[PDB]
Amino acid sequence: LKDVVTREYTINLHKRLHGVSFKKRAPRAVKEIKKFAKLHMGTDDVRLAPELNQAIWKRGVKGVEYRLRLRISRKRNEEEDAKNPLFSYVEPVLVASAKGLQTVVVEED
Amino acid sequence: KSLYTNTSRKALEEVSLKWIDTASKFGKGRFQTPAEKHAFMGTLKKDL
RNA sequence: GUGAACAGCCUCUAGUUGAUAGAAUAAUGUAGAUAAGGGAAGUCGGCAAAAUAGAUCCGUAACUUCGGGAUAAGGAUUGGC
RNA sequence: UUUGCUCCACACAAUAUAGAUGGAUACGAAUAAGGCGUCCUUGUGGCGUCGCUGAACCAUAGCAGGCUAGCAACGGUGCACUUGGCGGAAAGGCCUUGGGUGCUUGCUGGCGAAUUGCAAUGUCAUUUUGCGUGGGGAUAAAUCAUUUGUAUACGACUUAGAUGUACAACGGGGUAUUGUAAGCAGUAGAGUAGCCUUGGUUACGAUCUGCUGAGAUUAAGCCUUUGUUGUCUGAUUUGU
Ligand SMILES: [Mg+2]
Ligand SMILES: [Mg+2]
Ligand SMILES: [Mg+2]
Ligand SMILES: [Mg+2]
Ligand SMILES: [Mg+2]
Ligand SMILES: [Mg+2]
Ligand SMILES: [Mg+2]
Ligand SMILES: [Mg+2]
Ligand SMILES: [Mg+2]
Ligand SMILES: [Mg+2]
Ligand SMILES: [Mg+2]
Ligand SMILES: [Mg+2]
Repeated sequence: LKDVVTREYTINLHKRLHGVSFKKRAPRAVKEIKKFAKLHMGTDDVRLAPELNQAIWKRGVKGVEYRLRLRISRKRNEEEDAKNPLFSYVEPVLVASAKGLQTVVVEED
Repeated sequence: KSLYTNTSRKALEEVSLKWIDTASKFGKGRFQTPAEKHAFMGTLKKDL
């Protein structure tokens, strides 16, 4: 619960972005991925890799992929103030297709 | 139950159903049963 | 680049990414659209909107100051290889 | 719950009073008719009686009602108990049983009262609440936050959530939409350009054909789930 752990998930950005304004789809995808990481790792401090932001914006503001495969690593941080000592870091996995993949524990990184 | 005794020949009619639609309401449902769907469509690539 | 084109649309060099934001997606709006069948019955009034539209070929009336009217009207064709 | 809550009794405090100062004392119906009593032959009966207002009835004497002694009679009345019943229109009252106890002014005595100074409401009722002393009893919820979308401008509404026929994210299946994916192959292809063992071969070629009703998408307010992974005690407030 309050430990370090890395898991790989698939997020259904299609259903999360259904009906969203085109100029807001990619920013909405960023916020939905933050909500996803907060739901699965319980951290308010979610940090998105710039490579993940590139993957989100890869096809413009409206062309967000239907499914994104993310590696979410809940890691502990210790800094100026406590402020949610656990934070989650989200990176892309860079698989060929983000289809037919279940949540797995990484166990190595 | 009704609050009065309706006798209007629209009540008092004995209805016998001849058929009940069970095609999908999630679209323009074409088949009543998966068996009828398989019989119409023949063998598909996934199975059937 | 397309194209007749300094049109529209996309791109290079250069420049900017500046307009208070976040969350929802009721009514009524502003702006943009669609609509069965009918087709101006609406309305002071076809207002608004729709329809037409480029190019090539054919065809083109009354009237006329003989210069026009005229893209009259009305049709056909258009991609790729 | 920094010893909370509630019920009974008691004391002490406040708090006021739409206004106690003997008793709201129960048929129903009619009124050109009735009530009561009585009788029989039980009726729309006979007889008697009454009203002419409650000006009644009951209660009512005692230091705001003290302390005592008797007589008479087994009555009245307060009280706490106790027996059984009836009453739902708002019953929360009505009746009833037995014993105990107090008083009795039904009658006859004994003692007390004063000086509140010639009157001054001259304080006697009931309404809530609080606190303390004992005794009995009980041992939750709601809201925020998260979540749902049968809801929705915001509030509000409807849902779910402490270890499960739980919930969620994925994945699987069903359903549905479109219309046959990429890739590879072809003695398909209008033809065109080369080569020579001149019937083939190489190159270009919209397109066609096969794998392929394939591929893609499918809840975001679709249905379903023996799979995978995870989550499940944060905040505020509420007492008769
Ligand atoms: Mg929409
Ligand atoms: Mg339907
Ligand atoms: Mg040109
Ligand atoms: Mg129409
Ligand atoms: Mg029409
Ligand atoms: Mg017409
Ligand atoms: Mg008219
Ligand atoms: Mg008119
Ligand atoms: Mg007119
Ligand atoms: Mg106009
Ligand atoms: Mg013309
Ligand atoms: Mg003319």
